[PDB]
Amino acid sequence: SDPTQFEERHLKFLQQLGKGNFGSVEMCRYDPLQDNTGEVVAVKKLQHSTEEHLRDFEREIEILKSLQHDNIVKYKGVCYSAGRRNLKLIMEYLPYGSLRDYLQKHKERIDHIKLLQYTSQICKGMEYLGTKRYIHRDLATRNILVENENRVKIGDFGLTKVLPQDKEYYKVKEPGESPIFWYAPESLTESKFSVASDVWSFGVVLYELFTYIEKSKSPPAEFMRMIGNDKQGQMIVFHLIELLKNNGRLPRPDGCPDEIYMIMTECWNNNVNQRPSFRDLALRVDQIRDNMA
Ligand SMILES: Fc1cc(-c2cccc3ncc(-c4cnn(C5CCNCC5)c4)nc23)cc(F)c1CN1CCOCC1
Repeated sequence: SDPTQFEERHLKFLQQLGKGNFGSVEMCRYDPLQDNTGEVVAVKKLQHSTEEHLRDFEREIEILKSLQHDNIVKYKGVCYSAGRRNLKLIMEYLPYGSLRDYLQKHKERIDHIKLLQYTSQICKGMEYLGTKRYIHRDLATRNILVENENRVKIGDFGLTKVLPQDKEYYKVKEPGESPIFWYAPESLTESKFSVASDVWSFGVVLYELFTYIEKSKSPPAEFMRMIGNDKQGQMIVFHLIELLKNNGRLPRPDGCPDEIYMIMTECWNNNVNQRPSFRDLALRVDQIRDNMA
């Protein structure tokens, strides 16, 4: 009767899709007729469903349910367990998988024009997210999905935070998961996240795309090279902070057009106020696409 309420006993496990950030995503068929004709869906669940994790996950579900945009993965519904009230998030299944894996596999057939189409789409998803005063915090190609050859979507919201009514940043007091090699300097030093730190991370995504996910050129590999591979644990963060303060940055990807490299470097401004807006990034990227087309 209500198609957003899924009964977990009808979800048949097909394959695991990924594991991380204290969660897992599976491919399942929702098959109440038990004849293998039901709809294939993506299901996100918790590995460790403590009360603290369940509270955070229900906010994540509300965030995703509130978003309706061509470049954001579609919410379909939820599962509730009897008693302890474990939760599963049901989403559309996007069959080409993560943009990270897709580009790693098809780098030979994906030209700059196509990379800029994806870039534009990522910018548009993020601009829309910003209109709801949500801060993604975890923008990376591993969290972006490919629906088909012409459309990508932002595909996970596990670190996403809602800005306070009175402030333009959110401070995380006791972080767990921290993708530090995608983090703005002020996020490393003060745990402060904003639309502007999302723009910094978007610059790292653009780097990822134009390196075609070459492992030796990944942001972790390059930053560890620049600070020294001898640095370990909390010393990595200390030295990364000092590097960024001195305008140490990821290099230009081999063969990257100047106009795109310039955008990357503008996103990586130490001065938070000088970073471009997602509205202006989408305009600029679409102008470049037009110039190339
Ligand atoms: F960020 C993610 C998002 C998803 C995800 C979210 C929502 C819908 C999805 N639809 C399809 C696929 C997907 C992924 N790979 N494939 C391939 C399967 C074999 N055929 C080729 C395509 C399909 N992944 C989907 C899965 C993940 F895993 C991560 C990454 N993290 C996982 C842990 O939680 C945090 C995010």
